[PDB]
Amino acid sequence: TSYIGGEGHNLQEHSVILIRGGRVKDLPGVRYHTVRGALDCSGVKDRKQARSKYGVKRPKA
Amino acid sequence: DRMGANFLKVVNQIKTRLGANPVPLQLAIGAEEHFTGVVDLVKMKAINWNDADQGVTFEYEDIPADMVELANEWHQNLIESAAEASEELMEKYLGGEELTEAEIKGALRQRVLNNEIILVTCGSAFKNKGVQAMLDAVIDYLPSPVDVPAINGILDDGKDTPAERHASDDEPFSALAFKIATDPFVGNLTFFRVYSGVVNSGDTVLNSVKAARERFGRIVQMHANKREEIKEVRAGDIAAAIGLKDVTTGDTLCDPDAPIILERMEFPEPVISIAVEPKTKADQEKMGLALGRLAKEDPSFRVWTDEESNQTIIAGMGELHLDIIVDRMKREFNVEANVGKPQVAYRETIRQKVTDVEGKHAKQSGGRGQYGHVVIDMYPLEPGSNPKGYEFINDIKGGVIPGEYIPAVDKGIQEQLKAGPLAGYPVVDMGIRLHFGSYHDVDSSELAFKLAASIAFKEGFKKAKPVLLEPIMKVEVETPEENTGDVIGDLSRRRGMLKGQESEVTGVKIHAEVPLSEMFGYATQLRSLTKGRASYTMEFLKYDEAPSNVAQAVIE
Amino acid sequence: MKVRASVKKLCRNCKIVKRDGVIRVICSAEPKHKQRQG
Amino acid sequence: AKKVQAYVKLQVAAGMANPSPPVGPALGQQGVNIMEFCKAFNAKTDSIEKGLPIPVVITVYADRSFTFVTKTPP
RNA sequence: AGCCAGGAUGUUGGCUUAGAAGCAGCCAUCAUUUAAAGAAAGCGUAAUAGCUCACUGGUCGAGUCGGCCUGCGCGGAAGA
Repeated sequence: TSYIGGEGHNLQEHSVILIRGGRVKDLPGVRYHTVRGALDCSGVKDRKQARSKYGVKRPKA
Repeated sequence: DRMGANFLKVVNQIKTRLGANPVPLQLAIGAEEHFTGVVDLVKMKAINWNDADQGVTFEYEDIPADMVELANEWHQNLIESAAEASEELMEKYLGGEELTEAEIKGALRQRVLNNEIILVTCGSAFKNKGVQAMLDAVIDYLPSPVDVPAINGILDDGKDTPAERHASDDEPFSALAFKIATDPFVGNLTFFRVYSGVVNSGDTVLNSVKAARERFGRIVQMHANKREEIKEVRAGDIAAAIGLKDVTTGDTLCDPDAPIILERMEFPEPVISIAVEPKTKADQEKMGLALGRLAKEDPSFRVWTDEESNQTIIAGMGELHLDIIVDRMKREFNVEANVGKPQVAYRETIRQKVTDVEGKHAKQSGGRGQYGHVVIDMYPLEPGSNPKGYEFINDIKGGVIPGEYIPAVDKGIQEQLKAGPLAGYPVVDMGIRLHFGSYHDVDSSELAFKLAASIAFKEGFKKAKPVLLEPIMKVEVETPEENTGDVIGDLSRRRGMLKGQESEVTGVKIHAEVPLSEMFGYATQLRSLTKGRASYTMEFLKYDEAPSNVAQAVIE
Repeated sequence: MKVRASVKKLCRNCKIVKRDGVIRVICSAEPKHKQRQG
Repeated sequence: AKKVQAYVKLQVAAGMANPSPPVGPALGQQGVNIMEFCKAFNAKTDSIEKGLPIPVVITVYADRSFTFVTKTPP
């Protein structure tokens, strides 16, 4: 099982995604996160700072 | 060589239909059985050939009497065309001057390079005749890389510095990738046409078309399917590059600070639309992959991830186009696909107007409990483009619904708003109102109010005996002039609603509104009804009244 | 061709012929009007 | 007079120009252009009045020379 | 009855303004040019165009046509 961190998503039942660990400490059973912007996933829209993770590109600014 | 073959018939059709101003620089010698060669209308001589086939050796002959009268006729009309866009050679014709054969050979060549008239020649490839004469014309009348003006283009910057793609062997390196096809035994064989410049096998080139920077692996040339490696990439030629990634179909490669002379060409329409289902979803991953590398090399082929039904949609150009594509999968790509059909976009809507439906939720049993009791007025809203698909208005005046609960109650309605209990589909055009309610102290939480209104939603929904709504997708077509009615009736039968039709340049444009569900593979039908001389586009227009019969049918 | 057991005139072009005792309707225009004995 | 070349009963309202969508094949089913029809319409129909529903005679020749003669609103 | 003829104007007459224009129907079911012609019986049209007919001119040269009442027949009518 995996957790789609960040804000919302666009994934449904097909999307091929890359997985890394990291327990949510909150939802038992979950043991893994889903890398945003990885192989099928969209990097979050408008993530100004700490944008390295969430695969949010350097702003055009 | 076949029964009913008339040369002259074509030289008329090419005008009556295409208007190419034919110049039959060729003319045969005989009918089905009697075809025995052609008459060369540049030297006024005729050619006879060897035994029936094999085109062993040419027999250099003259004009036989049976056609001499005719050949001279068309000739004077042929040389009448020897000068029609040029005053110098015009007086040659005006004075009837015996213009030099080899000269007038090039006079028309100018016109063909001017792209006005075309060589019209006759021969039987199956009988080996007429072909050789044609091949000679391929030289004596066809252009070369230097015979065409160096194409104008852009550079990379704003003004784009309109350039010319000189085929000179000193012009900076430039070439476009027109074909993309991965070979099984070798690799991703990419084809490209050398436009300008040269290089040995292997150079780092700036693909300014997409702003890329690549290399060159082996520079092999495809005879037909046999790998022929080359080193010098000579200007003006064609060959197949290998070992590249970023080079999508239709991309120009230029390394020496010589940006692209780019042009775009591929813009057809994936008219045919189907869905496909792989067996054993593990086969779905590879299908996602196979289609990925597949659907990228071929341009006009598209794939969608349906935002409504999450169906893998194939988008293709023609009936056969999809047929071969999937044929490729199972065969050479190892992919078993079951061809399905598109899903729908049905929407739930309430027909009538409710009046007082109330939703109560009380479960005490002791301890902590929940309580809720509201009333609503769900009304068929105008199916307007107001983003508020449902329109809701607070209507508690006495202060009997504490502020906290509003977001809660509306969520209860809005959560059930996209389930449309009648058929599981989403809901639209709803004039919902909140006119009265009643809250219990502490035992009432936000939770109970989400429920109560949802259930309240249901009875009024059930008291509204809801109706469906298919999506209506606008349609515009094009059929010359003779299929007018035949196309319309076809559309009429499809449960469409005609909405206007016009006459133009050479076609009849018709505007209609027909349910999308009936467009399953319409395109092929139209081409059949119009000798393939017709096509259309179709895009969303609105959701409209569902058909009663299908309403009870569409139900799973 | 219909074998309706009761023949009738459908249009102008329809006409009755008593070939063989069999009643026949022949249509000079519409071959669908062509039925046999009734 | 002119036999079957192009004769059609039309022009309900002579108060609009460029009758592309509404008319189109109304006379276009046979041989007439739209852009020039209204340009021809301007030629004589704006002198009587614009707005009234006037009826006109559609006359067309195979020599690709279309013209008309106006009447009074029925 | 056949053979040569014709079979018109406002007029696309509204509306449900998509458009039913003699030909989907509702409405009316006009008045004129009138040897005659209905603002229409039928074939043909998304809606037109198109092809004929009623009625009427001549020819031609004599009987012709539609119901009612009954007689006797035909079809309906396929088994080991």
